[PDB]
Formats: sequence, C-alpha cells, structure tokens
Amino acid sequence: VGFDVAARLGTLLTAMVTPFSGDGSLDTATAARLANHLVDQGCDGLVVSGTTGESPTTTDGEKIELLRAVLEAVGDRARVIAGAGTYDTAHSIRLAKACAAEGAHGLLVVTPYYSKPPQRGLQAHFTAVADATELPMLLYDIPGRSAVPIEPDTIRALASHPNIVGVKDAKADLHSGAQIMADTGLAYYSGDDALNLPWLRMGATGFISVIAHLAAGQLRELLSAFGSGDIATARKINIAVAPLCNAMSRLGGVTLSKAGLRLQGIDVGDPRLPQVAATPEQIDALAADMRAASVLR
Amino acid sequence: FDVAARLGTLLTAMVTPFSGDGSLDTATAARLANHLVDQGCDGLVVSGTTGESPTTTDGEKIELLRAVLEAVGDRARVIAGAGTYDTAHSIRLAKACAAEGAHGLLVVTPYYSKPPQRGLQAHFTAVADATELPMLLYDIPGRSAVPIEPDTIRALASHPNIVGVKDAKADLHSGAQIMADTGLAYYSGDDALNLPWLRMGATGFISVIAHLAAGQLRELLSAFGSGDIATARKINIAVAPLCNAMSRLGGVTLSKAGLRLQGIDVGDPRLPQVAATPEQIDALAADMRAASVLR
Repeated sequence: VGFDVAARLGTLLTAMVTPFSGDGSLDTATAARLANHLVDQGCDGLVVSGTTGESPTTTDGEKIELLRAVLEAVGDRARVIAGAGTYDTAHSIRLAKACAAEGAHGLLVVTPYYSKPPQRGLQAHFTAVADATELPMLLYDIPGRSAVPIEPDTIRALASHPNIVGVKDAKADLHSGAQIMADTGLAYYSGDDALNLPWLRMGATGFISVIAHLAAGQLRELLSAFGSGDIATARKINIAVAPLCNAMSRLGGVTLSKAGLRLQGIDVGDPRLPQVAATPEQIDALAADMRAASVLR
Repeated sequence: FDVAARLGTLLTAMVTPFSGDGSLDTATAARLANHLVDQGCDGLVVSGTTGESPTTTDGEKIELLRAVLEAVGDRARVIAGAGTYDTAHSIRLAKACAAEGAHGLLVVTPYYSKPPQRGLQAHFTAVADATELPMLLYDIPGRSAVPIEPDTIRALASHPNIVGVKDAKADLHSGAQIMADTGLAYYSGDDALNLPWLRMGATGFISVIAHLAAGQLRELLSAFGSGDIATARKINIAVAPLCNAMSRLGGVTLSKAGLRLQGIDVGDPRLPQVAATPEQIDALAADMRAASVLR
C-alpha cells in the first residue's frame, strides 16, 4: 500500500557522466556501455544529465538523445531519472515534458542557481515543474552550488504536491531532514558521498552518488549491510572508500568521474569547458586513492 | 585604451522589460534606456544578472541589445552580458553581440558547476579570443559559487581584450593592489560599496539602484571626482534606503517595482523571480520616498 520510492526510483543511483567523443560530441554508444556497467556493478537506478552529467554544457537535444540511449540500454532493469531543472522555470518545464515524453522514470529538479530567487519563487518554480508531467519528482537541494537553500518550510509546503516524492540532499541538514522525513514521508537521497552513511542513519532511502562511478559494488554492499542492520560492516565500507571522497574534494565530481573511469578502462572522453580533464599528475594522485579504496589494481 | 570613454563610468545593469504576458518588450527597453542615459548613465549593461539573463533566450538577448544600441548607442556605451556556465555557448553569444555592434562584453564567472581556476582561465581566455571587443570580468562568488582568485585575474590581465572587472566580491584593498599592479579597470558591482570602490581607484559603477537614483549616483561620482568626499558620503547615506529594500527584494524585483512606482511600467520578473507583493510595494515606496526618488 502506498508509493514505494525505493522500488520506483531506486536505492543506489549514479549521477552518470555524459560521455563525449574525441571531437567533443555526445557519445551515446559509450553512454550505453557505461550505463550497463554501472547497473551490472549494482546500481538499480541512474540519474542522467544531473550536475555530474555536465547538464550546463549540453543541449536539450543532447540531453534527450542521452536519455533515449540510456533507457534503451538499461530501462527494463533499472530506473532512469532525468535531470530537468535549471534557473529558468519555462525551460525546466519544457525539458521535463521532453524527458517524460521520451520515457523517463522520474525527474531530478535542482534549486535554481545564480539568480537567488526568494523562497516563494522557488515554491512557485518547483510547483510549476511538478505540474508539467506525471513523473515522480525529486527536489535537489545544494546551496553550495545554487547559492540558496530550499528552506525546511518550503520543503514542507512542496511535500503536499502529489508528484514531489523526495529530496536529493546536499545541504547536510541531517537533523532537519530526519524530522522532515518523519513529518512528510518524503524520501531523502544522499547527494554528497561524504554523507552517504550519516544520511542512512537519519532514514535516507539511498544515494545519488558520484563515486559509484568507481565503487558501485562497494556502495551496494554498504547499502545492503546497512539495511539488514549490520551497521558495523556499513561503517567499515564507508571508511574504506574514503580516499575516493578525498579525491572528490581535490577534483570535483566531473573531473574525477571521467578520469577514474578511464583509469578503470572505460574511456568516456573529457569534460566540456569550463570543466577540465585531470592533468597527468592529478591522474597519478587519483590512481593512488583508487588503489587505496580497492577500485584499481 | 580609454576605459571610461569606451565603457563608461556610470552604468546600469538594466532590467529587461517584459510586457503583460511576459514576452520581451523592446519598445519599453528603448524608452527605459533613454530615460537612464538622460538621468546620467554614460553606459548600460544589457542582459546582466539584473536583466534576467537566466530567463531570456539568446534571441531575446540579441533583440534587446539591438533595441538599446538603436536607442542610445549614439551617446552611451552598450555592454552586452555574454557569460554563461558553458564556454561554447559564451563564445557564440559573444560573437552574436559583436556582430550586432555591442561596444563591450560583460562575462560572469561560470556559475553552479564550480570549475577549477585553471578552467576559469581557459574559459575567459577562449571568450576573450572570440571577438575583438573589450571585455570585463564579472566576479560575483555570491552568485557563481566560486571567485576568480587574484592570481587568475593577474594571469588574465595580460589578455589584450580583458580590460577590467565588475567586482561583486568586496575585496577592496586586494582590488586596489591589482588595479595598481595591472592597470585593470574596476567597476563596483555592489551599490553598498560604490564609494569605497572609488576610494580604491575604481573607474565607476555598474549599478542596480541607478534604475531609481542615477542622478544621485552621478553626483556622488562628481563629488568624489572633485575630492569632495564629505558630499559623496552625504549622497551615499541619502540613497542608502534603496539598499534596505534591495536586501528585502533583490535587484530584479526591486528595479521593476521601483520603476513602476516612478511611472515607468516595465512589467514583472519571469519565474523563478517574482513580482513584489502589494505590502512589499508599500514598504518599497516608503524606502524610495526616504531616498527622495519618489514624491
């Protein structure tokens, strides 16, 4: 009875990178190969064109092409959530309709960045995007990038929308999130790998993860031990993958994910400017972290 | 290169007028542009933050640039906002603005995605290489979520097309030292710091409150220019009530609402920005009357 967010949206999702070819164009063959690899390693959902998928530097056309290719590769067996939010409500609406019509399983909608709308602007924005399609929708709260939080009262007001079902949380408000989950029934996903385990303690449904690019099997094991009550094993795994969160703070998710995947034998090309490929020295520093975390020989 | 002549000293980050249904209103853009220059602006920035660059299309940005160049380009400098978080997009938009006849470019730090400094360096170089227009960096970590660090600005200072900085970072003495070291022109990108920026050697203001108080800011620049800092301080305090309202509303909501209160209807913001509420408009009218820009 009731809408089961864990089953309908997933528990381990990667915010998948968008592969580009040598010339910079979208590489759907590799997007498909990567999607199969991440699901095979233990992800039960994927987010396409989130932040780590370089949503700022791809077109709507590329976003929809990518989504098509990923639904084709894994959509039968994993949930495919489409990133659709920007700082432009009219545009987010259009993009959310296009992803829905393409067959997406849910939407991930970021707080409008840069322009710093007031909370009632955010409420109006998220509501409008939620009214656009039948897709289950996740708010994406990340004041570190967007410059404004989704305030607790805004989240509460938004919980009454029939389509808004959860939050990807990168605000590290663990105490408030636990109370919001308790009061509203919203599903929280960790949107910061360094807080995967603390979020689980608070009631989080799962992870929308960057480091699952490299360590999806270990994060699967982590979720699986945590969910059974073997917190001790979950904590052990979390400690073991810490060098990846260290490399994350050095490089940021886009640089890290594309360079680590290449180190792991899955070349997904380089990022589009202003994002940058890791330098040779950063690649060597990255490799040492991946070895330490047991995701590279 | 004469930055003051070529880019101006008093500029407004002009709002983008919309008609009642929300579409671009170029005839109102033209009138507003004329009113602003009349009041004392010797330049205008189009499609800045205050011009709602986030919610307008490239198409609307070009139409707007054309309307304002046509309206005032003969007597004021027209600077085109061409920065986004996408280098290939910023390149095309810069070329588009150049091809229409923009006098200069304003290029914000890539927002949201937080590229590293070496990525910023690559981004600004590539944009500055796309056209022969003089370009200003627009450093606003409060919005973009990363600053342009001073070593990065010093590196970019050697690009022949990069002539200055719209500084919304509040690094006064560090900006003063860069100005002295490099010859880069600084403009205040914060009304709350307009006078301190002048004392640091800034060339002028790319202002929000100039929508409502250009004449007073023109007099502040003149009084500073003639070394009458007492008067400049007096004028600074006189207009500070507009900063009270800006803090409550933000620039976009404040500029559209305030203009409408002065008899220049420029329509509302586009979502996720919002029109001021009735009670907000009353509290704004109080602030405007306190700043003497409303009867």
